[PDB]
Amino acid sequence: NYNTVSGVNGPLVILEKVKFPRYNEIVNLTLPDGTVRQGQVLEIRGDRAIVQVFEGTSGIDVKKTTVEFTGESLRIPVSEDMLGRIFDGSGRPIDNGPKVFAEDYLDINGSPINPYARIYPEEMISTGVSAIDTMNSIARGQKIPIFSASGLPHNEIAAQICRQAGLVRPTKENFSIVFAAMGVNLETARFFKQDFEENGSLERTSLFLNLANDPTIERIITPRLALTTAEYLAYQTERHVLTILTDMSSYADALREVSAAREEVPGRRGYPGYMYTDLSTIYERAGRVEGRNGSITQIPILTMPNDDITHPIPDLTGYITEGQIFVDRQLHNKGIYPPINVLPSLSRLMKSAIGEGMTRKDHGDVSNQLYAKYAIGKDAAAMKAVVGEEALSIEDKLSLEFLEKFEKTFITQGAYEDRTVFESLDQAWSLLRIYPKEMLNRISPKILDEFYD
Amino acid sequence: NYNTVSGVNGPLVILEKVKFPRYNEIVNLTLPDGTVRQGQVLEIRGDRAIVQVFEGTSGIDVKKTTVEFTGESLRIPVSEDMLGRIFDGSGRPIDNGPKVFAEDYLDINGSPINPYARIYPEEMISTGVSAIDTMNSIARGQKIPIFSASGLPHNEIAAQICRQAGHEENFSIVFAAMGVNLETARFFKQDFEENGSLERTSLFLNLANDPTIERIITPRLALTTAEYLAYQTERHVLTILTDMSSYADALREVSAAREEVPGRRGYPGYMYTDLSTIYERAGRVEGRNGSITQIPILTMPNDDITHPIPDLTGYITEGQIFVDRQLHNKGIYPPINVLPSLSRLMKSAIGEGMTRKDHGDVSNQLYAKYAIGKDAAAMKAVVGEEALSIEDKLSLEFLEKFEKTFITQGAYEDRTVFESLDQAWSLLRIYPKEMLNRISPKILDEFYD
Amino acid sequence: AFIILDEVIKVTNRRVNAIEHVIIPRTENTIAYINSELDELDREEFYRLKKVQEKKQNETAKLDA
Amino acid sequence: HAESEYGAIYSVSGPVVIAENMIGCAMYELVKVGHDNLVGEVIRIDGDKATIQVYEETAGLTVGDPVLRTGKPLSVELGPGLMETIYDGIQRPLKAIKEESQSIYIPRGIDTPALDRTIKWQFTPGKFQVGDHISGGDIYGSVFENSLISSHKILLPPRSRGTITWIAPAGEYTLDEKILEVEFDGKKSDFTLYHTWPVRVPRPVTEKLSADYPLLTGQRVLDALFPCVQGGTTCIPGAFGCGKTVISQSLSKYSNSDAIIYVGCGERGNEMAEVLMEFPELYTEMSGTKEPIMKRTTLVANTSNMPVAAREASIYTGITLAEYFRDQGKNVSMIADSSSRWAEALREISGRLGEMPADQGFPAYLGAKLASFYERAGKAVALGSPDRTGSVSIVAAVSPAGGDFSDPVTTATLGITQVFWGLDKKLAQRKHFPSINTSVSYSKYTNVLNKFYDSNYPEFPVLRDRMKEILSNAEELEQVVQLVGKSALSDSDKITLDVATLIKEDFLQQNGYSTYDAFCPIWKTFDMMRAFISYHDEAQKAVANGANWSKLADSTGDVKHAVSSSKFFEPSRGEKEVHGEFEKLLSTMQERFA
Repeated sequence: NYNTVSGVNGPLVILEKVKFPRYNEIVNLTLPDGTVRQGQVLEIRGDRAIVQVFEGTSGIDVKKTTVEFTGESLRIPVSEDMLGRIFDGSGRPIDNGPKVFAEDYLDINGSPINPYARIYPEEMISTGVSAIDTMNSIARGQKIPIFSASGLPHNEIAAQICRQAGLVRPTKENFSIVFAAMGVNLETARFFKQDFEENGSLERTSLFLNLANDPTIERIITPRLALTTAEYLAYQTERHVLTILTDMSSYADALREVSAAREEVPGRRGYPGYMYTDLSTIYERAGRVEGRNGSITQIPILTMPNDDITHPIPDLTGYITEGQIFVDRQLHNKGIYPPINVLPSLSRLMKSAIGEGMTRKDHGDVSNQLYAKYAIGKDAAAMKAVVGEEALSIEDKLSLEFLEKFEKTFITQGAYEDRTVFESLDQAWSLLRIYPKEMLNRISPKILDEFYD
Repeated sequence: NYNTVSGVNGPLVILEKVKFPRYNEIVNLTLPDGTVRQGQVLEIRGDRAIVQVFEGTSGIDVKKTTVEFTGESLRIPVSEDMLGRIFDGSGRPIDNGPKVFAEDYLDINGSPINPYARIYPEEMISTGVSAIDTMNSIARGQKIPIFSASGLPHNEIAAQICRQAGHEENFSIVFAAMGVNLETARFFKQDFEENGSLERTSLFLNLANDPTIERIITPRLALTTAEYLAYQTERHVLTILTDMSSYADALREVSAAREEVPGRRGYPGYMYTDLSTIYERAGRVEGRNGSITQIPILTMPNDDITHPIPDLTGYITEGQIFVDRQLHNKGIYPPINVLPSLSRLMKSAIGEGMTRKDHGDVSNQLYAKYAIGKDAAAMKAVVGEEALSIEDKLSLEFLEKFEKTFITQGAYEDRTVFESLDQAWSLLRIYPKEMLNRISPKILDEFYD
Repeated sequence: AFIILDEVIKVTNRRVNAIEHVIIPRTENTIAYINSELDELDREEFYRLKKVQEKKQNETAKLDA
Repeated sequence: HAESEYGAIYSVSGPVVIAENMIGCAMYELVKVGHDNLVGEVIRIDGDKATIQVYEETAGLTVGDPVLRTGKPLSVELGPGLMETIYDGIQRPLKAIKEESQSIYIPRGIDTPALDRTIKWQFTPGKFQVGDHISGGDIYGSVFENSLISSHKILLPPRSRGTITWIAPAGEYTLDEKILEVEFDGKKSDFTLYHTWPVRVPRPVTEKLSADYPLLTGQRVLDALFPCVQGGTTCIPGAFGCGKTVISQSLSKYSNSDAIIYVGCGERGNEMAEVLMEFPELYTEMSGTKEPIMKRTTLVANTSNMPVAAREASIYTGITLAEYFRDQGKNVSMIADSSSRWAEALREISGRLGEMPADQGFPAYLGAKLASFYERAGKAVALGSPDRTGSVSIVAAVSPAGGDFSDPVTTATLGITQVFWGLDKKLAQRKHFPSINTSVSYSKYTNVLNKFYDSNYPEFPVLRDRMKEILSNAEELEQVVQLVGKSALSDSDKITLDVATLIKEDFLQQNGYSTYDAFCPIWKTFDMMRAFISYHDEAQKAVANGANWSKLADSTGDVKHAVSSSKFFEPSRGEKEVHGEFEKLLSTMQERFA
């Protein structure tokens, strides 16, 4: 324990008379007021060391402060008792329970899956949503994000997804998920809490809650703890691990804040240059392990700033994660059920859960045909809104009515309403019947004769 | 010589406890692998010195390397036996020939021409292209910049221009490659071989596989070659710098390594004097029958002429040759945009006694017709397909006609000034005689044929 | 003349429709993207200048000792 | 080897580690730092303290950790055994590392050999006689690794020339066993089947040669619009998740080249996992019976969760491997996934180094490295008595921000590229087939590609220029239709629009999941384009006869449906049945005459 400190500038700390410091090492900071704040080591040069304070450097004496260095790297108290119990962003229990007994102490940074040991996404799952089935399939163990906008029903959609996940999946051992929030709103926290309570999955799931009132360091460290927890659940516990993370934008802005506070060289849009790799850290952690049962399925949730799909956040998210589910504000003001844009939203591998032997061979072709009819309907909608209603051909109006029906019926179901995959395929088969016989060029003759009543 | 160094930052090397250092001097260094390289001292401070490596500082041990300084600046061995031969970026022959006998040895930086000893060339050199010799007059002794885009065949246009260039005395061509691609060098070699003027030409080849930091000296070497050709051999010389954007990027890299104050696009602050030094390789002298004219070529970043490189190149040199990507995407021959393109030497090179008295008038009329056609095109885009009544219709028709005929003369075709004048006279027959306000009474009565 | 006036009115309505969701949206989007690019470039230049000033300040602070 | 040249760890920040008390270490030289003996490359030097860049994870390291300099630069092993092997950033086998560590995760400070020293192969002295004078690049023997690619060349080590002294008899041996001994002015030196070559310096060749040999793309748009020959540089810029990895995998699939080099950089692990899983499932149907795509390709893995420098290291290693494959006298290709990740890695490298950034946070040396990597590949005769003509193609995927070409990566790539293939998110979002802008993507090698396509006496240039002109006219017609309307155009314009839709749906659009449209043969695409041009010329001739466009399109439904049915077709046998359909168009014209 070193009581020696030299300088203080902004939200950081620098100490001397120390040696052999470890990168991102756990360090206990005892202030003059008796306040104990946890911190991590930043860099070490010669006999001098520099670290960043999580709780802030506000109200701390230079010569009256003591510091204890563990020397070990970042360590989290992972266990099998975390299920059903809620934890905060700092690791402390938010459930007001007693001391949690750690089964194992492991680095929250997480270990990248070896390429040869990495197994490809397989099987399938039922999300209860038609768009999460027909338009864009969701594999079990794969990783896909969700792009929403501020003011939109992102929390409601996430709640519906989390509630209908394990419910619909059984129609394909219950599915276990993990809830994680970093620097989010108290209202959204209450909504998410009521959502997890209503879903009743809170007993079989774990929760990491980092309030916006709390520091940025804790919020950024919450994702690491959740990653280590999900990893321990998908490896040591050998169970199916679903990853639900929210408010990534706050963590991003906080990351940019930390990058700017250290006067580091910023990347695009004032963000960090390592931001891509920083996101890719927890992005590439998802996948399947050969020889090991269970898998970690990443279902992140982010909000594009000012409803801009061209924002660096969404760009880097797509550059990190493979595939995403976009939520447009255009259909959010329509009053219809949750606004998923079929065009922008896509899955990395939709061909893995398709074909015969899994569900049906009529899935993929119908998806391509429906996407084609929808896109053609959109272009025809633009043309109709441009020139006029009498300036458009028959196929234009047909695809327009087909897309409108697809939005009003197929796209609009409900939050508490979980549509079965069979119901989705049936509704899609009924949706294709609205279009003409020569309308869909992406469909085969056999499937066309089979689906048409 | 010094075997002791202080520290090394990137390509830049810095030594301590050095005596009798020479700023901007040639230095020969022997590395641990037995490899020898050349370098130039950037700066000297106190007992310490800072030098830069042209071939790169990679793969060198500080302990086993020895830096031998001549104590004098860079001196190139200019000779008249370099005709028809070729050299690398370090000066070594790439033609697989032996070492030529040097006639003289002087600085590659060249020497500044006196203000009162300068001469303003009235010389008229036929370009051979209908869109060249007419629009922007090619004059020996002047400086016309060339700006291109990515994936643009500017090398083909430059080669076709060099082939249609070469009144009893021919014009010598000197080329300087800075970070040039292998395919570019191969195509240039193929064109030069197809022309047959390779025997009367010479160049220093610095490829992309070769160091680009040593290519900056290559251009200076070629400049000194042109200066030695003009001030001694007394002959017409034409200098051309390929991929000058790579040279600017290299200079920006050297400036960035020096941790100095960066300018626009990371360019150096003294680059204004540097770029000028690249544009100072042209001009003739009083009493000299020979004429040296530099015709550098660079690629504008992101197809933007608003970039610092193109802006400085355009502001320094007189006139610039711009290449539109759309007209190049049309499939027609070379895509020169007459709007951005201009020539300041087209004044004294026009009129009777040089080409024709109908030259300047038809040029201004061509520019006016092109501009009117452009505005009529924008109007045709904004308004209907009726081509905006009468005037704009004839303007657009004449614009498209001049684009499909006058703009594209073909790469393998060399046309005279009279042929271009007659073709323009036939192309101006579509428009009324009173429709041209840029043509005077004599010019309107010039060709009624 | 009334029929021709009807056709001309149709052309005018078409031009108005083309000046509504077409030209206006394109110009607005282009202006937005250009503004973003210019602001980002200015931010990068200002960042480089701040880094230069920080470098000079660091050098001066190093020489002061 | 008990030389004990050692510096001490001084300053450590992120991936960057500055080590002092070492004057012996050179720049860009391999050195083992830390207590785990992790590999690293020294970048800069200040006084007695040199700044070193670590290519691995610096987590866990502490001050006082020794750093041993090897004294030599970055190098990789060249020879047999590299085929069908997945190597990490350290060029160590991934399967062997996972088996040794007994964990699905990635450890730190592990040391393993590139190839397998316990691996045996049957090597035979390739046409070389004892006593004959040999030099660097000459083949000292041949060994068959697989049933398809046979006689993997053992090349004479660099900087070696002289006469063959003691060459042991042919037979079964390993890569670590010397198969020959040559006497020279450098006295005695042992030569083996495996020769180590520096990754910093590409494998040298004899002389640069003009490439008249076009490389088969397998894709219609790739063969037509922007061509790529053997040794040519074709850029593959695309947005995030735009199908860049899919297009890369397809390119590594349908390639007509000999070998394939696919190096993932900062990409998803699921991509490499799916690639490794679908590798064995795919087998060649050509010569060399019983052979998969895994044995005919090599995979380098740099994970997104892995180090930043690991991507650039794997890129350079893949470049050296492709250079070694090109030195083997065979046409190969290098597949780079998300080179922009390596660019950003260099950005963080120079950024942490304290150097001033230029564009997009990247350094000013980015363009030099890009141009060097572009000029590195090509078609040239390799070293050795054999005098074979080798070829190396460069394929690099770029992931610009927001799909903007204004990004430094796109510009620097397009600058040194003689060919560029753009990826659009417009047709990718509609679940349409492969998306490329016909008004943007272009190739400078298209001329020589047409001259090469003239070998079969097909017309590439005429059909391509006609289709491109019709495409541009269709674009202008689209702008005009969007301006005024579809009733304000003429019969020729409407026919051009119909031909545009037909060329878009029945040609440009091909299902990759299909058992037919997934791969289009040269003769198939040529016949399709020929029938399209014939139908277009016939329609134009019929329109000039005074016939309406609607009436002409009324009886042309059969020929239209027949033209749209040319996507399925069949195998190599029965191709004539397609050609005959052209006649069915001609007769149809007569049917339009009556």
